[PDB]
Amino acid sequence: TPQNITDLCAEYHNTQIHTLNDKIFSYTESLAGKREMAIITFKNGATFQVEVPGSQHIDSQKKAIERMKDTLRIAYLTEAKVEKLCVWNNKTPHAIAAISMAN
Amino acid sequence: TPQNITDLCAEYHNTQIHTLNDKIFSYTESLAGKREMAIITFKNGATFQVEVPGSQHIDSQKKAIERMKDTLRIAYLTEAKVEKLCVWNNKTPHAIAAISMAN
Amino acid sequence: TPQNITDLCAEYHNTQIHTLNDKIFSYTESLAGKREMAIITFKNGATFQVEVPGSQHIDSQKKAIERMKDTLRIAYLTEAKVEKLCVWNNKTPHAIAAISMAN
Amino acid sequence: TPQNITDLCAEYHNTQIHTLNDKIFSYTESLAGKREMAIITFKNGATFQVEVPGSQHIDSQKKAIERMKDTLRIAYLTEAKVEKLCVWNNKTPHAIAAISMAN
Amino acid sequence: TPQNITDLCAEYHNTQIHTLNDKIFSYTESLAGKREMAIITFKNGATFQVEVPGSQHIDSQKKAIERMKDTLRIAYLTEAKVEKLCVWNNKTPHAIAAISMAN
Ligand SMILES: O=[N+]([O-])c1cccc(O[C@H]2O[C@H](CO)[C@H](O)[C@H](O)[C@H]2O)c1
Ligand SMILES: O=[N+]([O-])c1cccc(O[C@H]2O[C@H](CO)[C@H](O)[C@H](O)[C@H]2O)c1
Ligand SMILES: O=[N+]([O-])c1cccc(O[C@H]2O[C@H](CO)[C@H](O)[C@H](O)[C@H]2O)c1
Ligand SMILES: O=[N+]([O-])c1cccc(O[C@H]2O[C@H](CO)[C@H](O)[C@H](O)[C@H]2O)c1
Ligand SMILES: O=[N+]([O-])c1cccc(O[C@H]2O[C@H](CO)[C@H](O)[C@H](O)[C@H]2O)c1
Repeated sequence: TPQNITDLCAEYHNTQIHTLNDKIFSYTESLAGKREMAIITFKNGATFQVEVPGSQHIDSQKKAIERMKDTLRIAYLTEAKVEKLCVWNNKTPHAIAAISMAN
Repeated sequence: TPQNITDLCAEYHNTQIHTLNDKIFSYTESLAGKREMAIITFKNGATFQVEVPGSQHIDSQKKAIERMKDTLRIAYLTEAKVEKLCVWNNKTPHAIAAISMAN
Repeated sequence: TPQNITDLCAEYHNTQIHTLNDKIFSYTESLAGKREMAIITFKNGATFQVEVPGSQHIDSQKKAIERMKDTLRIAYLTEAKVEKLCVWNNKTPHAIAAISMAN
Repeated sequence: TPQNITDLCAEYHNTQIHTLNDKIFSYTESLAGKREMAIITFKNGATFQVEVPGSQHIDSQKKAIERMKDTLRIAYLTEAKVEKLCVWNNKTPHAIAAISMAN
Repeated sequence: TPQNITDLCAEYHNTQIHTLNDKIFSYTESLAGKREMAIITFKNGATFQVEVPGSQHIDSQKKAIERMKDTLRIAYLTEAKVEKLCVWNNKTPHAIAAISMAN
């Protein structure tokens, strides 16, 4: 069992860590058909999404997806600092796998 | 996969972006039958709605619809400035498809 | 589609708007069997309830009932000003159908 | 239908109102098997629980129990003043049936 | 029925109370498959996790597992002081069984 985001990220193919250590610059969410997703960006231009739930996701993940979005929304609204993000490299924008926050 | 609300909005017919850059002025929610919805207005400005889950909606959208109303509620409470709204303009008041927030 | 709580309220029988323009004075919720409800009051003594889900309700109203209780709790805890309440006046306390909040 | 926690509490057997008029001193939560409950205490030493969801709860009560825990947690965090608690006295600690917050 | 986290913890094998009396230093959440979990740290380097729901858990725990993660997130954001953590000490990182907050 990983003890941190970096180690966890490393257990998957085409994932990479992005160290941001900054609050989220912008938060966007959509209910539009086939575009029920969330996108976040940081003042430096970095952009990430929380993918539309799909077949690429297993059942156990669906609830975690909803949670990530609750997390991103609140982190944004509170300006919580985002330390790191684990993301899949094979999606544009890069899809969020995990997030770490620290003061 | 779009990287911002504008591009996302451009992916649908009958849509448009409303640039607000202002916090929500009022929030109204109804549990009344066939009128389960949320309605927001902007100071001296427009009124927007999150449509009642109708036949027009695909199953994937339901949760996103619930999420959008929660988002509108908290942005209102917290007085978070809304950047832009992507709405369907073949509906009245215009119906919210997506929302971006940035300071 | 109604653009405000007043117009929405008038779309049903046995309803009426109560203008409060004030914060919720007290918030009460119960988990007791057959009394899973919330009751709020205002400084002026006005008392309102969020009815226990029942046969008078249609399925699409179930989630809305839960959302309204979430709304009242946070509104209460943040002392959000409640503008108006559309209620059904054929129940005691008057049963909330909708709520509007404005600064 | 009752109009306050006191009247609501009286509709059931083995219950009693505790008048606290104080913020919560401690909040405890457990995910341990057969002990998925929550415990709160007030500076005067009073201790109350939200029972593990069980056979003694009708279905309609299930969501309400979860709601009650959310309430206590946010009430704790906001130092919200708890006016009264309606509890079942045939349990130790006494089990929360309802809660009223004011002043 | 236990009246505090310590007595509760003592009801199980392989558990222990960690007394922190401190805010959570970092919060990490993952939606990655088979790694849908949360991990927190304290400035003293202490690491804990909320386990991925697994075979070791009974159904009654799934709900408490989600709420626990909800709890860890709001506490971190509010910088609320965590009093104690009841954990199973036969896992690395130590798995959270319960949490208490006071002061
Ligand atoms: O979202 N889509 O994929 C999609 C595809 C095709 C049409 C379409 O518009 C229709 O449905 C939306 C909600 O989806 C709104 O209610 C519109 O006002 C309605 O006319 C939407
Ligand atoms: O919401 N509707 O579509 C609708 C249609 C017809 C009647 C109606 O009122 C009835 O149900 C509501 C709860 O819905 C309240 O319990 C009222 O006190 C009850 O009289 C509501
Ligand atoms: O809620 N009710 O409708 C209801 C009806 C009859 C008895 C009753 O009490 C029983 O169940 C509650 C939870 O409901 C607590 O566990 C009590 O300690 C137990 O005695 C509750
Ligand atoms: O919670 N219980 O009732 C219970 C009963 C018996 C054993 C037990 O511990 C086992 O499961 C938990 C999750 O429950 C943790 O994963 C422990 O590390 C694992 O060994 C837990
Ligand atoms: O999460 N996993 O356990 C897991 C296992 C194997 C592949 C895998 O990646 C695939 O699915 C994820 C969503 O999970 C993303 O959509 C990736 O971009 C896609 O390639 C993910």
